[PDB]
Amino acid sequence: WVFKGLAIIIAAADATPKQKFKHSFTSPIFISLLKGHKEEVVIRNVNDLKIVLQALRIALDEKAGNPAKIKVLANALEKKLNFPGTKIQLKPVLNKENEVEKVQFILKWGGEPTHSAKYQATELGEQMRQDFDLLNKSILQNIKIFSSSERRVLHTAQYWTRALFGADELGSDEISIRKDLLDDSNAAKDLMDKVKKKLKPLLREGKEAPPQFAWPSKMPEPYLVIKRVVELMNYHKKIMDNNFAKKDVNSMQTRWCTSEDPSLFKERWDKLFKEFNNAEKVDPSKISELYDTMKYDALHNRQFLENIFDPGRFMQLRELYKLAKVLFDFICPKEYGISDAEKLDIGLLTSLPLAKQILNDIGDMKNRETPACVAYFTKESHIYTLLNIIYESGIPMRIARNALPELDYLSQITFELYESTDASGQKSHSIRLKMSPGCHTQDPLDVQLDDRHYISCIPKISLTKHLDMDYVQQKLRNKFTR
Ligand SMILES: O=P(O)(O)O[C@@H]1[C@@H](OP(=O)(O)O)[C@H](OP(=O)(O)OP(=O)(O)O)[C@@H](OP(=O)(O)O)[C@H](OP(=O)(O)OP(=O)(O)O)[C@@H]1OP(=O)(O)O
Ligand SMILES: NCCC[C@H](N)C(=O)O
Ligand SMILES: [Zn+2]
Repeated sequence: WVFKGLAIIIAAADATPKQKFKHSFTSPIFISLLKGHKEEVVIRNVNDLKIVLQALRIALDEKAGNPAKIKVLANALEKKLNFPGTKIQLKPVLNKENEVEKVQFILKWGGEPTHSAKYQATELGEQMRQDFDLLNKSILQNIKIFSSSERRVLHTAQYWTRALFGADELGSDEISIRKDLLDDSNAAKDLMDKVKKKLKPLLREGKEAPPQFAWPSKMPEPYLVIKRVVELMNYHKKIMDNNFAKKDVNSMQTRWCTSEDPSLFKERWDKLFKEFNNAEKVDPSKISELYDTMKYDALHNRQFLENIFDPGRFMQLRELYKLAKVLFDFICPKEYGISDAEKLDIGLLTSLPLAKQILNDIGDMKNRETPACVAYFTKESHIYTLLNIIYESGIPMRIARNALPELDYLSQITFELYESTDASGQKSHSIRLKMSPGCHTQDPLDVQLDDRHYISCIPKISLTKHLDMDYVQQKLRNKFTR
């Protein structure tokens, strides 16, 4: 076998925690924000956000909704609309006459690439440049690059491209944005809500029997884990307030940087403490937010994390990190489906266009005369969903899904093509699928980092051996029907 092509899907590099407030309103002033649209509307322009802020202040005075919940939205928008990455999503709910009866107001902020992202992307670009210059130098001449429109994703694509070609500047003709392929799609959101509601009793209610729900034996039931996290969160809230109120906070870390100062720290945790103070109220969506900030602070605000939660790897803190990782490893992946059928549909509804694109590119690479590579830089969601398509296709795998490592920043899915032009002109092809969990550490509270705050990438692990190409395409294309 000899290498012919590579189709590699790459997730975004290190980024700031993603946070969101979501509330639904039916009052006309909130419906008018859609401006007649009956599909999801995204607002990013800062001036449009200032207009919405004014609308929220009107809504508050008019009591066009829960005033307390409108206040938090308005105050959060006012503070964050001047920060890159802040956007508003308006999801209309249509009645039986295709009339908007309700709109979901989602305020999102964060998710920006950190200063560390460039190291992870550059590391990957240099390693792959090395790899290609040892397999076939001609591969560098046939690179095709796609990217999501999300800022953290394109940031990753740009530094990877610079490292791969060894270049400073870069033209817009080299990276092609494909929103249809690599951005999130609300196509599966109708079915992901069915899943989200099925998870709430598991985490809140004292006893709810799950069918086909992976969970480690050494851990108690999920609702107990939630109750202990709430206890740990309420515990750390009191420590943090006591330390802010009493001690000099500006001396709890010898060096502060952009996005790494105690005021932003308190803002993030104040939100999470509010959302993790009642086990019977915990939203499964907020487990990922809790774990994302915990990764961020242990990675970018390590010293302050120690000192502001010091009562006087702290044991109550290590316990909190360990329990949060369990919830993120066995609850968050199942927002993309609990049962195999759910993981399959949701996986298809989300990433079918990308999946077809990969197979077609793989199909083209067989027929080429020159070796090539196609890199897809994608939002986090497509990696989860695409792996589910791989397993639920019936393709023989080398490792089971439950055994797969936790997906982290810059995790990759790889489709390696090898051609068999031997046996006369008869040309056969084998495809081997590999993945990497990205830049991950299993001991975030114990690793010692320098000013780069940079986690190295984990080498790839093989999901399959060399499989007949025509076989691997049929098993995938058989599931595209439903
Ligand atoms: O208006 P919505 O229906 O679009 O959104 C509501 C819905 O959220 P979700 O569907 O998961 O997105 C409720 O979930 P759910 O399980 O009851 O599902 P259903 O209500 O049957 O649809 C949720 O109640 P819970 O999960 O805590 O029990 C409620 O939270 P909270 O603020 O405490 O308000 P109240 O519960 O005190 O009224 C939400 O109100 P918003 O603030 O407007 O978002
Ligand atoms: N129509 C459902 C898929 C469309 C996708 N949410 C998009 O706007 O790209
Ligand atoms: Zn940092």
